[PDB]
Formats: sequence, structure tokens, C-alpha cells
Amino acid sequence: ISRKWEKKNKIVYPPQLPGEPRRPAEIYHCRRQIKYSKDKMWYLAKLIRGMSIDQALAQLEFNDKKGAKIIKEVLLEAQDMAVRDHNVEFRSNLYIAESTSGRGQCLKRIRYHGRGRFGIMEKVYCHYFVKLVEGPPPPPEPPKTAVAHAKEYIQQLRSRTIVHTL
Amino acid sequence: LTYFSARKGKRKTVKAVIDRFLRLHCGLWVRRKAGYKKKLWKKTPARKKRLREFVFCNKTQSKLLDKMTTSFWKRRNWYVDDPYQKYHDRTNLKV
Amino acid sequence: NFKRISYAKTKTRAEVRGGGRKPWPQKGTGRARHGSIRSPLWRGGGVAHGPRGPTSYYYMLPMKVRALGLKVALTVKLAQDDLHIMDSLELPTGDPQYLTELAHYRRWGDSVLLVDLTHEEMPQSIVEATSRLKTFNLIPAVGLNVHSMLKHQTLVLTLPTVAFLEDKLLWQDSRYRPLYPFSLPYSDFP
Amino acid sequence: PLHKYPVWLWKRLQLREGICSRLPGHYLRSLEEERTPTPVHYRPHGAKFKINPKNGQRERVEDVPIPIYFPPESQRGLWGGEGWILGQIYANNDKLSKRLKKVWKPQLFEREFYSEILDKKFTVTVTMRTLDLIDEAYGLDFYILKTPKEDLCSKFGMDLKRGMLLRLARQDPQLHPEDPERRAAIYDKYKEFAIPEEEAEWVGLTLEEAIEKQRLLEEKDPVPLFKIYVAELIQQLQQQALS
Amino acid sequence: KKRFTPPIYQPKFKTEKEF
Amino acid sequence: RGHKGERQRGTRPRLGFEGGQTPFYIRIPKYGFNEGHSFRRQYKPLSLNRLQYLIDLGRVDPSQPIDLTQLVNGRGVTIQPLKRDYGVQLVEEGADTFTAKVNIEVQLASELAIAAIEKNGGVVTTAFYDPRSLDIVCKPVPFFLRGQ
Amino acid sequence: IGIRLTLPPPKVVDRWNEKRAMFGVYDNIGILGNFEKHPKELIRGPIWLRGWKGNELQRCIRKRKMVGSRMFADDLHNLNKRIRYLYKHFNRHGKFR
Amino acid sequence: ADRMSKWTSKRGPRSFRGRKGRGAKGIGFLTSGWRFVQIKEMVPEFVVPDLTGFKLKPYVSYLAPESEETPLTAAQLFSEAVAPAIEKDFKDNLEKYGFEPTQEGKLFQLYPRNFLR
RNA sequence: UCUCUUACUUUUAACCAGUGAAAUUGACCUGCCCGUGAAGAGGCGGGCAUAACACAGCAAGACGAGAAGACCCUAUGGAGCUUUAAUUUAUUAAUGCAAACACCUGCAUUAAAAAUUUCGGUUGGGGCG
RNA sequence: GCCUGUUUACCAAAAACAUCACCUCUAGCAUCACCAGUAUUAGAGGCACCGCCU
RNA sequence: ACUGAACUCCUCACACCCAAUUGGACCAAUCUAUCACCCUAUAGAAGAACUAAUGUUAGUAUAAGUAACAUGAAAACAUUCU
RNA sequence: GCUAAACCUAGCCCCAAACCCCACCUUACUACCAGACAACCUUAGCCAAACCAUUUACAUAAAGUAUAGGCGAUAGAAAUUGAUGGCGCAAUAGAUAUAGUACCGCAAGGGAAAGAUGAAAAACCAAGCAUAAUAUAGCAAGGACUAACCCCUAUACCUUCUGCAUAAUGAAUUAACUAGAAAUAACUUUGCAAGGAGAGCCAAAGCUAAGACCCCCGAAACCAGACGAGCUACCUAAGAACAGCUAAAAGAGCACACCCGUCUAUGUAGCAAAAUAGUGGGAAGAUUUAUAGGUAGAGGCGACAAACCUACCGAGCCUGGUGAUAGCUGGUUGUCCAAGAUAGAAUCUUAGUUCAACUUUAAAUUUGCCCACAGAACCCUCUAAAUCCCCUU
Ligand SMILES: Nc1nc2c(ncn2[C@@H]2O[C@H](COP(=O)(O)OP(=O)(O)OP(=O)(O)O)[C@@H](O)[C@H]2O)c(=O)[nH]1
Ligand SMILES: [Mg+2]
Ligand SMILES: [Mg+2]
Ligand SMILES: [Mg+2]
Ligand SMILES: [Mg+2]
Ligand SMILES: [Mg+2]
Ligand SMILES: [Mg+2]
Ligand SMILES: [Mg+2]
Ligand SMILES: [Mg+2]
Ligand SMILES: [Mg+2]
Ligand SMILES: [Mg+2]
Ligand SMILES: [Mg+2]
Ligand SMILES: [Mg+2]
Ligand SMILES: [Mg+2]
Ligand SMILES: [Mg+2]
Ligand SMILES: [Mg+2]
Ligand SMILES: [Mg+2]
Ligand SMILES: [Mg+2]
Ligand SMILES: [Mg+2]
Ligand SMILES: [Mg+2]
Ligand SMILES: [Mg+2]
Ligand SMILES: [Mg+2]
Ligand SMILES: [Mg+2]
Ligand SMILES: [Mg+2]
Ligand SMILES: [Mg+2]
Ligand SMILES: [Mg+2]
Ligand SMILES: [Mg+2]
Ligand SMILES: [Mg+2]
Ligand SMILES: [Mg+2]
Ligand SMILES: [Mg+2]
Ligand SMILES: [Mg+2]
Ligand SMILES: [Mg+2]
Ligand SMILES: [Mg+2]
Ligand SMILES: [Mg+2]
Ligand SMILES: [Mg+2]
Ligand SMILES: [Mg+2]
Ligand SMILES: [Mg+2]
Ligand SMILES: [Mg+2]
Ligand SMILES: [Mg+2]
Ligand SMILES: [Mg+2]
Ligand SMILES: [Mg+2]
Ligand SMILES: [Mg+2]
Ligand SMILES: [Mg+2]
Ligand SMILES: [Mg+2]
Ligand SMILES: [Mg+2]
Ligand SMILES: [Mg+2]
Ligand SMILES: [Mg+2]
Repeated sequence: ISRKWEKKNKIVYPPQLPGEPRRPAEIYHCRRQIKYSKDKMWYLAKLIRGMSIDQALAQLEFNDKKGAKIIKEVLLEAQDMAVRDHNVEFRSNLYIAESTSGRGQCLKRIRYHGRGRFGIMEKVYCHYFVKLVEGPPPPPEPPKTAVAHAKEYIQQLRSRTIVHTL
Repeated sequence: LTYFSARKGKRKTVKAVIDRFLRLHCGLWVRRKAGYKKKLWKKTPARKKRLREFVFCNKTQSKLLDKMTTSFWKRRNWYVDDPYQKYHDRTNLKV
Repeated sequence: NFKRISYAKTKTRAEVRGGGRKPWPQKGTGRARHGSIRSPLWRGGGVAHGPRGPTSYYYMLPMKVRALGLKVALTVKLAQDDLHIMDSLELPTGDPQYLTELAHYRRWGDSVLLVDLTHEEMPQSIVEATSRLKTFNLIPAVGLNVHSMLKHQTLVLTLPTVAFLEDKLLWQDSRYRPLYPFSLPYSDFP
Repeated sequence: PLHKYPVWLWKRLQLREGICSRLPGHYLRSLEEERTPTPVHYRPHGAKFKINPKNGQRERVEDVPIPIYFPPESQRGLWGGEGWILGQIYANNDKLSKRLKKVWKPQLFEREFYSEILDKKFTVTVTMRTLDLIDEAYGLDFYILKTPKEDLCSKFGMDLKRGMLLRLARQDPQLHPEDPERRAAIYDKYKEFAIPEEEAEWVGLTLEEAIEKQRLLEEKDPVPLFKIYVAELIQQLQQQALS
Repeated sequence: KKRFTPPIYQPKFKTEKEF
Repeated sequence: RGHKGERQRGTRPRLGFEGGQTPFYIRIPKYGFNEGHSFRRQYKPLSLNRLQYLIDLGRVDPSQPIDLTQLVNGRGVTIQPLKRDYGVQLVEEGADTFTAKVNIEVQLASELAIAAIEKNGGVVTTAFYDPRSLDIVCKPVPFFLRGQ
Repeated sequence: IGIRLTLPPPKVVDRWNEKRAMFGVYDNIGILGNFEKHPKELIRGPIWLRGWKGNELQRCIRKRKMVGSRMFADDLHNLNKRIRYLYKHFNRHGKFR
Repeated sequence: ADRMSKWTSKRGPRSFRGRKGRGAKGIGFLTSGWRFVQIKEMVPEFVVPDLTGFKLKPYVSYLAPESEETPLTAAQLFSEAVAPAIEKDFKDNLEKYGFEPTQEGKLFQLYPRNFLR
């Protein structure tokens, strides 16, 4: 097994110079061996990607999926450790930069079928990962306007060369 | 044939070959013509004379007989009075 | 090679434990056809073409060929200036340091094969000196061999060993084809 | 791995180790010796060499005995080395015909014989070969005493031999009591076969019977250590008093 | 004739394994 | 290995089989070409040329009676008693240029060989040797080591 | 993934231990010792292949002939079966015939 | 179908369960009517001594000397028991000294042992 | 039942939550028409069509999945059965001759019972001819 | 198809098998079946109640 | 008239396009003998090389988050009701 | 960054040497009563003979010789001679083995998987996915291009075949494992040479030594010895069940329990390796059923359906012979170059094989191909393209 996500919290950056932008705090948290399918967990992860901590908690509190409660607990733990250990000043000033689900260690069981035949059940387990970044959530990527899209087309037109000649 | 005998691990000789063919040390195999003792009343004198003769074998037939007989049968035999003594070696043979 | 006896053996599908029953019927299962769980294909099955039994690699070169090989080895050493003849192998002392220093001073090789006429009469000094060394090896005249002569950079011989080798190797030249093994009595062979 | 000894020597090794080792030497030698039985069901070759007609050359000829099966009922009787021939035949005596399993059995007759040495009438299932052998030997006693084990081929026959030999060795007065002259006449008639009683006891005993006999001979209730210690102490005190 | 192939049961330990 | 058939499967019929047609080596009648071969006596030839060569090179000493033992010791002939060799036969080859005077004992001899030996002042006698005596005389030292 | 992620432990071979240093000695015992001993007598190993060589069938036949009586029961059964199979293979199967 | 579990009286039909025991030694026999006659002489009678006044507590004081182990032997017993009388009567019929030719006739026969423990 | 089907209830079903298989699977960025071709195209030629994706139905095709077709032919491949197929009577039952003074043994003959093995090829597929 | 019953457990329950009844053949006899029986008995079979014909 | 090949020419180089089969030159990795010492050389050996056998074992996919599975109701979770 | 990846030693393989308290046969592991009952008896078959039937192997040298043999596939002597570890494996390997354990089967019997820290714990890489779904069009690539696609070209692979994109076979994919063994005679290279070889054997340049030289899986089967009558067929012993109504001592009627399974529907990886619901036959008898026992495979049993005999009985199951055999199918793993498609005969033979033909390699020698005249038949009155032979070139 691999446990690099936990280790990611132990990297210490060199002290920043006075004339340097303040580095946003990054907190890596995870929960391992959740009795839940990673495919089902991925939907919740994708839902909360890119949102503020408070918005993600609010969305999860009112979601009927089992994984929602687990993700809410993980997010609360991440917030607590960010405030206590990673010198994050405000609880709410955190956004989910990364949220993914990974395959866990799964157990194999037998499903009995009708004619002495069988299938191999998989007691599925999944991991859950979160990175919380300090600061307001990055603004959503604006849809590209007609002006920008036509500008791209004209750039493509200008990029044309006389191919296969001097 | 038996390439490796179960008791000695050696190559065996097919005695059917020894009972029918004569090997000349030069490598030629001598044989009698089939049917030389059969229905001689209906065969003509010339046919009988042809059948009463000792005949050599093809190259492939000689190779087959050599494979079916072991080295002991290809040795040089200095028999007392061998009727085929003079035929054991070739003379004035080019290629 | 001629002394080599490889002791590598693998169990064939007949010798692997079990594998007597047919794993499943020929037809109707929808699986590959099989006749035993110990065929070469299966995990834990036999080895189709593996090392079989203790195998010997014994073969004898003609004694004339081997004697000629010894002669050629001696000529190569002499021509390449690795052969050193001695009056005797008597050392002033049994200290291996003396022998190593002598070899270094005389610019001998890293490895020296010293040869004496017979094992019994080998001097005690040289016996002690070479018993503790690894690259200096003392052998009787009867032990000379091409492999050792090549493995050792220099070959040290004594005058009686030279005479012994000359006689033994030259006899092969001008000897008859054997009537019977030379161990048996002959008119003039010791 | 490989056994230290060939498997065919294991019985001999067992003979050399254990109670079999303590068995008497003569009995062990009698067990070891393996003289070939007299031909019964095959005609032996006249000589060791024969001029084969095919090529007119002198070739060595060997007598290969025909395997004989002795049913257990034989050991209760006297078959003159005769037994069941369990073999095969070619139907109509041509090798190109079917091969069939054939058992040839001897003709067994129930007869009564008088043993002069044993002075007892024995009813025995017997073969005509055994009757002819008895006639040749000039009596049942002579046949029993002359015939070796490998030709007699009968546990009952060997037991009769043991009884006769034991009576000869002991010169038992139980042979025709109140008739010493007749007893002496019989013993003198069968004198030449007399052997020591020690050997006669073990004559004709199977290996298991010999083992049991030796065990019964050497079975001794352990001597109490009281007696041994008393003897040792008495001897030591005697030495102290003497010196 | 009637062609029937009996079902083959896999060894139990494979599905009974535990962490 | 080819494509299918018996050849690729490694199951082609035995040597001499002709696919079912009566084989060549079986459709030829049996004749006594080699009948009694193991009982025919064989005599190694010893040409007078070979004898003169040996005498000239000193491998056979003509000053002493020459017999099978001396010929074998000089390596003039190689006798194989186990291969039904019964000795050595003198051969007229080289008679014209034979000049050595020798007392040679052989097993067989030709009239011309005898004539040459006698003309050169020598003596020739034909002596029989049964297989055991022949083996002993050809290799006396092994016999002496047998201790018989 | 069938490749190890670490270098194997260094393998040190003493080229001048006693065995290597004296290897080959007395291989010329015959020619250099009045032929009192044949070099094949220097071969230490199984009794049935001391100074003898052959294919698998020949080796099995020799093993059964020389030590078969001293072999274990199942080992001897295996040797008999191997001899049978090798006989069939060498005398009935092959490209050349 | 269970072969690896020990065969006990708890397994089997009524007859098996009744017939098999648990190792307890028999105390009597069964007569007609399945009436059990208990024999008193077959009941082990614990010969318990009178511990009043006994001075040997179960444990030994740690302040006790350590002595070499000397397993008693037949020779040692003979020397300590019989040898004195043998010497005395030698200076001055082994039954008088103590030897018993046969264990038969005794309540406690040494061989074959006929007493418990 | 049907002309001629309709209405409702339960299960199923669809959505939400938990748990969670199976056959199958060369890779697929997996369209229609005509023609072609190993003789019936999603993939080739000529045309036509064509932003990307889910969800629910359908069963026309993927010569769809499933069982190395049970039909048919072949194999000097098997096996079951029947016989006036070939070879035997080892086995029993009878007899007859020996051997012994009815039984047993040996040798023959006759039956029952069986046993081992085979059942050619060409062939406008095979059979018949 | 007389009938009640039996059968291809897992595609055939039937007109198939059995069946009382009838018919054919064999057997004159005891200590392990037949049978602790003895020709009105036992066994091996065919067909299928009964009734009428041939 | 033009277009049009791997035909031919052109500049350089040439052993570098037939199934079964056959001849030959090299060679990955392993061990052994001597070298070598950040990966090797000369030789001797051999369980010496896998895009394919409804191949064997193990892992993980597709079908698929699909087919299927489950807890009568309220409540003080005492109890009651259907 | 998750699943995961690796690892070194647990042991094993081949040789040498050496010979190796109590309980328990009754229902085993059960303290404690009149026994009697005791064992020897040819292997067969597969397979080869291309069928099969006689037959078919179970120190060196003589010798694969004498002999045997449907004299054929093949079998095969004797006299005589003298006789100290690893160019092994290293957890799919090596023993099956961490274990004959778990698990499976009534039983015989079958039979696994796996572990990896450190001196001390009293201290980056397979597949699959996710980061990060997707844009018109097409074996998914190549030529390219400023530019991923757009443009043009391109009918996956293997096997099999006359011919496959084929809608013929195999393959989900990754890792690991998984398949050419050898004589005779030749060829090359040495040694020695009328001799070679370390007895035997060969020799009219031979001989000695070396190099090179022939696969894997798969049947239905056959035989031997065990194991099976807790299912089922029948039987033996001693038991049990059969309401109610009509009739009356019933192989009687209706109809419960019970037994069976006519028909339909559902189900068809099912609740079920034969079931559920309804419907239906019997249901005091030749009935049904519990218990213990018996008949065992050249067999048993059978109200014959070639039924049933532990889920798959035209003849059980397990083990062994056994790596059965298969002219049949499938598979047969590094690079590169070269030569290479070709008449027929025989054959229980046409799905194969031997010979020929063709093909390949090496060697010796001299003619090879193309082809000028001249020349090669009458029957038949006429009559084709041509062919053979053939110097020159
Ligand atoms: N080939 C081989 N040699 C062995 C074997 N076991 C031991 N040896 C050798 O036996 C010799 C002595 O073994 P050691 O263990 O050193 O001494 P030991 O205990 O006196 O030996 P043994 O008497 O053999 O038990 C050495 O040369 C070992 O190599 C083995 O299995 N095979
Ligand atoms: Mg799954
Ligand atoms: Mg096996
Ligand atoms: Mg098989
Ligand atoms: Mg293994
Ligand atoms: Mg193929
Ligand atoms: Mg073919
Ligand atoms: Mg024919
Ligand atoms: Mg759901
Ligand atoms: Mg079309
Ligand atoms: Mg859809
Ligand atoms: Mg549908
Ligand atoms: Mg398609
Ligand atoms: Mg289909
Ligand atoms: Mg098919
Ligand atoms: Mg059919
Ligand atoms: Mg057949
Ligand atoms: Mg009816
Ligand atoms: Mg009815
Ligand atoms: Mg019935
Ligand atoms: Mg049915
Ligand atoms: Mg039924
Ligand atoms: Mg039905
Ligand atoms: Mg009927
Ligand atoms: Mg162009
Ligand atoms: Mg390999
Ligand atoms: Mg692979
Ligand atoms: Mg595969
Ligand atoms: Mg899924
Ligand atoms: Mg779906
Ligand atoms: Mg559903
Ligand atoms: Mg055959
Ligand atoms: Mg074949
Ligand atoms: Mg002999
Ligand atoms: Mg293992
Ligand atoms: Mg990856
Ligand atoms: Mg396809
Ligand atoms: Mg096909
Ligand atoms: Mg497929
Ligand atoms: Mg029963
Ligand atoms: Mg009632
Ligand atoms: Mg009724
Ligand atoms: Mg019928
Ligand atoms: Mg039928
Ligand atoms: Mg069954
Ligand atoms: Mg095969
Ligand atoms: Mg080419």
C-alpha cells in the first residue's frame, strides 16, 4: 500500500522573504478503507471540488448518499487540523483544491447462483483524499465569449503558412 | 527399428535385412531377384536367367539397409574362401 | 568438463505428485481441455524438457592430444617468459613473506605454480611457505595440467621436474599404438 | 536416496541380527543352503552342452525349472515334489492360436503308511510319484530320511523327518517297548541317518517356528536384584575377611 | 443422449480470505 | 517440422515401412548370404610386402622364429579372436620383391607365399590355433596376469 | 514489475580459494604417472555414471541396472516408468526415422 | 461427516450415547432389570492420613541448603536396608533378611502391581 | 379462448438510499444506400449523412451469448447390442479312454455359456448400384 | 389397454411393463436359496380377466 | 499533349520484400572458468527468449454501479395496533 | 496517488557416505468373562505391429553377435573378459507441503494458498483507475502540418485454406509459467597415421576426439486393485401412519394427512444442478414411511424404461498401468540475410506414409540451356498448333 498523502503534510518550506507573496496554506487529509464504492465516492468528490469549505459542508449535510457523511467528517477533521497545526487563521477561508476517491483493499466473497454456479463478490472499500488550500475559492473559469472565440479563429487563420514549398 | 534397445541402450539390427541382403564392404548391397523360385514353368529361359542373378541395390535402398543394420555388419571380413571376396572393393571407379 | 556431473533434476508430469484424474470432462464445461493438473501448462505441474537426472559430461581426449596440450602450454610459458627453471625448491625459511617478496623482486606474476618431482620429497620449507599462500600453489610433477598452468601467471619448475616432463611427454611421440592398457606390464615401460 | 544394502539382502541381514542371530549355526546354514529341487515336471537336459541341429555348433544348455505352486493342502500330505503347474498353452498346440491359462493338478490318493521308527500308521494324501519314490527308497522311513527338504516339499514330511531323527538320536525306549531286540534292530537298520539330538531338534523347522523355539528356550524370569546384591556383598565380605 | 456437465465448485478459501 | 500429418506430430511409421505396400526389404526372398557368418573362420592377411616392411623397419626380428606373438608385438597385424579371427594367412602380394630369410609360422599360407619364403632360404609352417590359444598367444601378458 | 527495484547484494567470488586454485590437478595422472590410474578414476559422483556418458534413456537404464536394487520403492517405480516412456519416445517418435 | 472431532458419548444415537463413557472406572455391574449393583470393594477408598500435628507445610523455606540430587537406586536401598543385617549375620534363607521369593500371597504385590498409585 | 380488447389491484417496473453478480469482451474514434468480395459489409469502392453526451423502451442486424453441432461424412478412433462374422473352450455340464481301485487327476469329444477382435476402398456428400 | 397397479429420479405415465385367468416346458427330491417345501409342488417362460369361436 | 509503379534514369548506398522446408551471420538474459569492476570481454554450458493453444495461477477491468437482495405501523422504544 | 510493486530464506532437488503415565481391532483410541476364524493361488491391459487375433523390452567387452520371431513389428543371450559435494531451485520455482493441514467426497480418494521493516518495535515501475468525460469521419495509424482533429493513404493479428477484413478459429487485459530430447551415416575442426584408440573396435587413409542432429496440450477408451446399496432397484428383521362421508369384511367410491407428478403458467446462473402456484392420480393397499442389515460392476437389482446402483450409468466411482494412443484439432517463444511452389507410382490407400519429381546445402567434373540442315509410319483419301533430335550462336 501507499500512504504518500499523509506524508504530504510533513513537508516544511523554507522561510519566505519579506518581499514575497504569502504562500497559501495547504492541508492534506484522507480517510482509508471506507466501506463504500470508489465510483460512488467520486461523484461526491467531484461535487465538492473547487468549493469553499463551508459551501462543501453545506452541500454534503443535505445529500442522501452515505459517502456524504464520511466526506463531511473528513472535511471537518481537515478544517480542525488546518486551524490547529497548519496555522490557518480563519476556518472558513479554506477551499477544496483537490478531492478524489481511490480504490481500497477489497475482500472477495462468493455469491451463490441458481444451478450450483456462483459469482465472486467484492466487498468494496475506497479511500478518500482532500487538499484544503487557504484563501477564497478560485473564481470559476468564465465561458469563452464570442469575441475571444473569434480572436482564436483569426489567430488560427494568421498562423497559416505556405506548406510544402520554399 | 529400435534406435535404443531397452537392455543395452544400443541400436538394433533388423534381421530381415541380414536374411536377404549381402553387404559388400565397398558399400554395395547384393540381393536375389524376387520370384526367382516361383512359377518357373511359365517363365521363359531368358526370364529365368535374369531371375537367377545376384543384383545390386539403389543408392536409397543401400542407405536404408545401412540404417537398418548396425556397424558390425559393415566391418571387414577376411573369410577363408569367400565367393564374394573380390567384390568387396571397387576398382577404377571415378566419382 | 570431463569431471563435470550436473546434479540438476526436475520432476516430469509423471513424477509430480497427484495429477491422475481428469480435472473436468472434455466437453460441456466451456473450459480448455485438460487431462491432469500436473501437466507442464499448469501451475505446479511438471517440466516438459528440464534437466533430467544427474548427467555426466565425461569424454576423453586422446592421450596424445592431452600430452601435446601439456607441451604447448609449456612452450607458451617459455615463449612468453613465464617459465622459470630452478635447481631446487629449497627456501632459506618457511615464511610466506619471503616467498612473496622474492616473487615481487623477480617480477613474477601475481600467481605462481611451483612444481616438484614428487609429493613426498617436497622440501618442508617450501611446503610451509606455500601452505599459507593462496596465489602461490605447490604441486607435484604428476599434477601439472593445462588449466592450472594457464590460471597461474608464472610456472616454476625444477630440473628433475623438467627431465620428468620431457621423458613423459616425449614417450607419447614414438610410442606404439597400445596392445593393452599401459598399466599392464610392457617390455620397456616402467 | 539409495538403501545401503540391496533389498534382496534384507532377509539375510535380519537373519544376522536379532534372535535369528542367536539361532543355532547348523539351522541357519540349513536355511541358507538352496540346493535345487530334483526335476519333477520337466525333463532335465542330458548334458551341459548340446550340438544344436540348426547350425551344428556346440551350445551351452541350462535346465530352467518349471515354477510349481504348492497349495496349502500339500503341506499336510506327502507329494513327491509334485505340485500344481500354473502356466499357459496354445490352443491346438500351434503358437498362431489363442493362448489359454492352464492348471495341471496332480492325482492325489489317500493311502496309509507304517513308520517303523515312529511305530504309527499315518493316513496321508499321496501322489503316485511319492509312492514310486517310497518304493525306490525301500520304505516310508527311508524315503523321509533320504529325501532332502527341497525334494520332500512338505511340512508334514519334514516333521516326520524330525521325529524319526529325534528318535534315532535319543535311542528312545518308547520305540516298541518291552521289545528291546526289535527296537535295536530298527535303530541299527536306520543307523546311518542318526545325527546329534541338538541338530535333530531343529531339523525341519520353519524360520518362525525356530524363532519361537529359541524364545521359549531363552525365556527366563528376571532374577531379583536382591540375589545379585546378596551374592556380591557376600563375595566382597569374604574378600575382606580373607585379606 | 442427455448431456449434463456437473457444476464445478471453486475452493472455499479463495472467497473466505480476510484482511 | 512441416504441417500436420504424421511428420509434424512426430509419429511417422518405422524405418522400412512403405505406407502399406510390401516393403522392399521383405519382398526380396531370403537367401543364405550371411548364414553361419559367426562360425566362418577369418584369417587376417599378411602380405609379403608387409612382412618385408616390418623386417626392414626392425619391428619383426628375422633372426628369431617369427610367429603370431612376434607379429602382434611388432604391430604387423591386429588379431581379434572375439571377431572369429583364427590367425594370420600369408599372402602372395609382394612376393617378387621379398628377399628376407625368416622362419615364420602362420595359420594359413598360399602356395606362392610358401614358394617365396622357401626361395629366400626361409622356412614356413602353418600352425592351427583354437580361439582360446589364439587369444592367449596374441595377448600373452593379460593371460599371465590372469594367473591361470 | 518483474524487475527488482534494488541492486542485488554484491556477489564476491574468491578466485583463489583451495578448490579453484587446485582445480585440474591430477587430470594428467595417467600420462604423467605411468598410467597407474586413469583420469576417469578422479570423477567423484553417482556410481552409475563414473567415467561414462549417455543420453537420458541410457543413463536411466544404467542407473536401474547398477543401483536399481538399492533404490527406494517409489523412486524405482518412477525410474521404470521413465525408462518405458523414453523407450517409446526414442524408438517411435521424432522427425527423422 | 465430522472426522477430526473426538468421538465422545455426546455423539450418536441413544444406544451409542448410553453405551460410551468418559473414562470413569467401573464401580459395579448390571443385573436383570438394568439394576446397578454397586460393589463397595470396587469403590476407591481414599486412605487419608491424620494431618494434626504435621509440621511440613506445602512450601519450603528459601533459607534451606541445596543438596545434590541422588536418585534412589536398588543398590542404594540394598546397602541402606539389607547390607547391615547381611554383614552382621555373616560375621556371626534370605527370607529372614527380607527377600520374598514370590509376590503372591501379599496384599501389595510389586509385580504385577495390584495397588493404586 | 376469440370478434376485440379494456379497467383496476399486487408483484415487477422507473427514481431515491444501502449492498452488489453472470455469461460476454481482439482493438474500436462502433452510421445509411448501392456495388464488390471467402459468394449475405459499420470498417472495402462510389454516393449520402454527420456537434457532444446521457435516461427509458424495441428486438431488424452485430451470420448475437451459450455449449470444440446431437444431424451428415471421415478416423485402418471407441463403445453397447445381435449373430449361421473370425478365433478359442481357459470355465462349467455331460460323456469316452486312461489313472486308481463312486470321488479326484490327465487326455479327447460334444453342448451351454461366454471371451478377444473386426466389420475394405473408389464414390459429384454418404447409401444403393 | 380387461380392470387396481409399475415405469424412463431430471423432456415420453402411455396403447409399454405387470396383472388375476389360461397355456407351454423342466424337475421324483431334503439340512444355507428353491425349502425346513415334495407334481393340487417348485422353477423357467408365453399371453393377458371372464364369454364365444378356431 | 499531359497524368501515371516500388519499371527505368538520376545523387548517394546496396546482403536488407515468396508459404512448408533448407543454409548462414549475429544475439538478449542466466550460471561456470578466467577478465572486468556504474555492466563488461573471451570461451564452456543450458529449465536459454511468448501479441495467441475455449492454455495454468494470480491481479484488475467490461457487462455495471447494472440484474438481484432487504426492514408491517406509531410511540414513552414501557407499549399498543394491523 | 490508490490499487499495488518489488525483496531472501523458509525450505526443497540430485548425489556421496552410512543400513534403519493412561486409552486404543467392540462404534479404535472403550479398565474388568467359555475362544476356535484365521495367510500363500500365473497379473491384466494400454501400447507397437500403422487394424488385430501369435507376438511387443521392464562396470566394460564379447554384442545388438549366436538365437527367437504372424522369421515381422520386434525380442535377445552365454561361454569368455575383468570391476567427497552441486556451471541444482529460491515462494506460480524447489517436495503437494507453512500441510497431507484447510477444503472437497459416504468412502476409497483428491488436495490448496501463503511470508517478506529494522541492530534494536523495551525505537519511481504492470494492468485498472483518479488527477483530467466528450466534438463531424470511420483497424484509429502514417504522410504531414504552424496547428490535436480537420486534408490524402491505409480491408487488426494468429491459425486454417485454392482463396479470410471476412459474418471461419483463438484471444478482456497485465504479471508469471508454458512447448525440438537422439542414434546411423555424413559435414567441419583437431591429434596420430598404414595405422588409430587408455584391452574389446575399426582400418585397401584410416582412426580417435569434439562440434551439429528430431516438441507441448487434448480424447472417447482398455485392464488391475480398492471404495461405494446413509440416494436409488430389490430384499431381510422388527416397527409406525392412514381424518371425515358413502358403503360394507371390497387391490370399493368421494375426500384430509400422506405418496405421486397429468396439464398449464412462472422460473431457466431459478427459491431449486428439476422448484413454485394452480390443476390433477392414488389415498385400507401390489399403499406410504422411520430404523438396522444384505445383494458391487465380466457385477448387483430391475411389475424391461437398456430403469436404477451417491447430482453427469449402453454400464459406477477412486487409484494405478498412464506422460495410454490419437494419420485428428490447437499451440509451437530473439534479430538479420539468402535459396525455395515441380510430373507420378504403391498403399485397408487417397485427412497419412515410402519411393520418385521438385527443393536445400557441400563437393567433383564438364558440358548444360537456346538450337541449322538432315532425320522420326502405314493403317487413313485429307488433315492442327506443335513436339523429339540438333551443330552453330
Ligand atoms: N557429496 C556429499 N558429500 C557429503 C554429504 N554430506 C556430507 N558430505 C561430506 O562429508 C564430509 C564430512 O562431513 P562433515 O560434516 O564435515 O563431517 P562429519 O560429520 O564427520 O561427516 P560424516 O561422517 O559424513 O557425517 C565432507 O567432505 C562433506 O562434504 C552429502 O550429502 N553429499
Ligand atoms: Mg466484480
Ligand atoms: Mg500419474
Ligand atoms: Mg490422458
Ligand atoms: Mg512442483
Ligand atoms: Mg498447426
Ligand atoms: Mg496433411
Ligand atoms: Mg494392402
Ligand atoms: Mg441503486
Ligand atoms: Mg452487401
Ligand atoms: Mg439504450
Ligand atoms: Mg427484452
Ligand atoms: Mg464485424
Ligand atoms: Mg451464435
Ligand atoms: Mg466440432
Ligand atoms: Mg448418428
Ligand atoms: Mg478400430
Ligand atoms: Mg391399463
Ligand atoms: Mg391407474
Ligand atoms: Mg419397482
Ligand atoms: Mg422423465
Ligand atoms: Mg417413479
Ligand atoms: Mg411426465
Ligand atoms: Mg401388455
Ligand atoms: Mg511519377
Ligand atoms: Mg523455455
Ligand atoms: Mg507474458
Ligand atoms: Mg493465453
Ligand atoms: Mg462497477
Ligand atoms: Mg444494461
Ligand atoms: Mg431491480
Ligand atoms: Mg496396433
Ligand atoms: Mg500411430
Ligand atoms: Mg557373461
Ligand atoms: Mg510451492
Ligand atoms: Mg499504471
Ligand atoms: Mg473473426
Ligand atoms: Mg473450423
Ligand atoms: Mg470468443
Ligand atoms: Mg437401504
Ligand atoms: Mg379412511
Ligand atoms: Mg381404493
Ligand atoms: Mg422395451
Ligand atoms: Mg430402446
Ligand atoms: Mg454417479
Ligand atoms: Mg499425445
Ligand atoms: Mg529470396
